Amino acid sequence: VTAITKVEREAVLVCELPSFDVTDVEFDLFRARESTDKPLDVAAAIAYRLLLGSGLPQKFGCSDEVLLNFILQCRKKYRNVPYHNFYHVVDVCQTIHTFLYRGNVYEKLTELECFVLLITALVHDLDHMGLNNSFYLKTESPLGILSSASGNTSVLEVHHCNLAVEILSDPESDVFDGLEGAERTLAFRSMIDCVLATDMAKHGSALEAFLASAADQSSDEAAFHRMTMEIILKAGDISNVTKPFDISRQWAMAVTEEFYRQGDMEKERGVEVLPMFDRSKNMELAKGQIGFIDFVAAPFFQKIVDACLQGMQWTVDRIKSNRAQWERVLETR
Ligand SMILES: COc1ccc(C2=NN(C3CCCCCC3)C(=O)[C@@H]3CC=CC[C@H]23)cc1OCCCCOc1ccc(-c2nnn[nH]2)cc1
Ligand SMILES: [Mg+2]
Ligand SMILES: [Zn+2]
Repeated sequence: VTAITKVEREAVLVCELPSFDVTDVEFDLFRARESTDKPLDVAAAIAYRLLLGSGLPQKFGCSDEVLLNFILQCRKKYRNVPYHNFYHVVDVCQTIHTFLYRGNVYEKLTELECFVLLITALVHDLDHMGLNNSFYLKTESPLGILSSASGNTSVLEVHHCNLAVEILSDPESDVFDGLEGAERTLAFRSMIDCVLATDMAKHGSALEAFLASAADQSSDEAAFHRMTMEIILKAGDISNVTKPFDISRQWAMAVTEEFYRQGDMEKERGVEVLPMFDRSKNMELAKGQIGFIDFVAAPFFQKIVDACLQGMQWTVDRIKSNRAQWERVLETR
């Protein structure tokens, strides 16, 4: 991979983010992106500020310049798609920062694990093309064939890990270059385990494992830590419904458009198009959000908060408030 330039770094470093608190649970990334005509630079500056503010990179021998180079190498591998773009991963990083520090989940993890989770957020969807794992398998695309042949159906998640490893193989963008031995190994393994756990086909089993470990006072400590990391990255990845309504709605619009684009390509290839991906089904945004709330997000957040993560109660409260607001949209239609 080609080295990040001085000029690229400077375009991020000029962004001052006046009037934003990147640590706040009501921080608004959409407003941040509308605040200037260089939203990719503002997004990178948000990630840079979150990581320096944690005080963690400093502790692990990662210089300011190596951090910024890493952020920019991640940025170059995100595509111009409606949802799974650079803004999604910065949002996940910011959201995880709030879970760790506003929700006090940092108390369950080492400082290194906190640092790994914040970094992992930025790599977890590298080179996403706006198509899900199912698309690659149904169309027998080359990447799908490779996944089936090699025995792992998490087509995208393995791909994301490959590209993360590539970025980290150059010292100038290796945020773990200050580590060695077991610490270095833990950093890479925990990052990869977390990325692999973001495949939604593994949602129920990842949640059940975490819950069983949290309930067991004799759970293996290293295993509990690892599952806690996995669960936090998953939480960030389905956190759009835990945000103030207008932010939540803007994420819902972006993800719907990305799904519809997949369905349009699936039609053209003559493969199965699920209702959720079909433009001509006209499905209402409100009903889709209520369904995602009721069947995925509300139970996930309630269960993890009740099991262990009491400081994250606000997520459950905001989901409830958003559900009531979508119900008002239906009531008044
Ligand atoms: C802003 O709103 C979203 C944000 C993210 C998503 C995602 N979605 N998903 C999948 C989508 C297909 C199967 C359902 C599981 C979630 C991803 O993999 C994406 C990649 C990784 C993390 C979550 C992302 C979806 C978002 O809205 C989707 C709204 C449409 C309705 O959704 C429902 C979802 C399940 C039910 C259901 N009923 N019974 N059991 N389950 C009913 C309705
Ligand atoms: Mg993903
Ligand atoms: Zn994601």
